[PDB]
Amino acid sequence: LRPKLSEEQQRIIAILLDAHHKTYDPTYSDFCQFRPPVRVNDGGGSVTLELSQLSMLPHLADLVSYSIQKVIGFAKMIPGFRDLTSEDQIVLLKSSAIEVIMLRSNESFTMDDMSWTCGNQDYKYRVSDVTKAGHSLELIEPLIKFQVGLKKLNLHEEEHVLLMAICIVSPDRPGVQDAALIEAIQDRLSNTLQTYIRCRHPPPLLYAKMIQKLADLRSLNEEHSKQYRCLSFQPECSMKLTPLVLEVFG
Ligand SMILES: C=C1/C(=C\C=C2/CCC[C@]3(C)[C@@H]([C@H](C)CCCC(C)(C)O)CC[C@@H]23)C[C@@H](O)C[C@@H]1O
Repeated sequence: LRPKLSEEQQRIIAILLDAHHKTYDPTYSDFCQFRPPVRVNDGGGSVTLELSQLSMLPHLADLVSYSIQKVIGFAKMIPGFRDLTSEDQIVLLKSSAIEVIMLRSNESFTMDDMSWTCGNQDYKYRVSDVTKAGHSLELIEPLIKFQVGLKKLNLHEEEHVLLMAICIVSPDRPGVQDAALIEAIQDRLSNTLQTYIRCRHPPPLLYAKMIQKLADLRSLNEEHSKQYRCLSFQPECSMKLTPLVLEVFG
């Protein structure tokens, strides 16, 4: 059976599309306001050199900080999110922040050359740029594989926004108080996504493949946390980050 989308489900999708359009600028016009990207010579991928310079960290920290602000705005518009206690809201935002950033970045990712292209060459991010920010291949390679796999699903924008919303409103995040309420909110979003796929997604499993990407994100979250810890050990590193980044990942 392929039941039609209820009026409420249609409304939820409309609200989420609007939220995304207001919080994700496809022209990347604000990027010139971030601290400039600096790319030192490191063809050898020297960990020692990368840590001593962290040349790309200020720019990426600013990009991520900016993105967390946009994610906060997006989350506030998810139907039901405001009904949660502020304590639960913050817990969900802090624990999903890096995951939603990885998801939303798929919009700028291109399989032409496996990079995140955000306008001019100055804002094109490749694997080598991430290593210049202090991260290792243990995170980057799996990150790229994730991007390609998500790209191949060819999600409708409707599916893309629902997935980011479901990622944020997850009842199994450590620290949540009212798991039952959170689960109710997520179920409403999940049922909307499942109904949309059966009804609006033409042939040629997609729902299952999407749920699996959420599990993949948990692993990337874990690895990023481990690497952020190592990064924080570097003297003078805090100055290369931002107060928001320090709080969310610290
Ligand atoms: C941000 C956005 C973009 C790209 C995401 C990328 C490319 C560069 C490296 C990033 C920022 C990854 C880094 C592993 C995260 C490092 C962060 C830190 C230095 C604090 O540990 C995660 C997602 C990656 C651009 C645009 O799509 C908006 C989006 O919102």
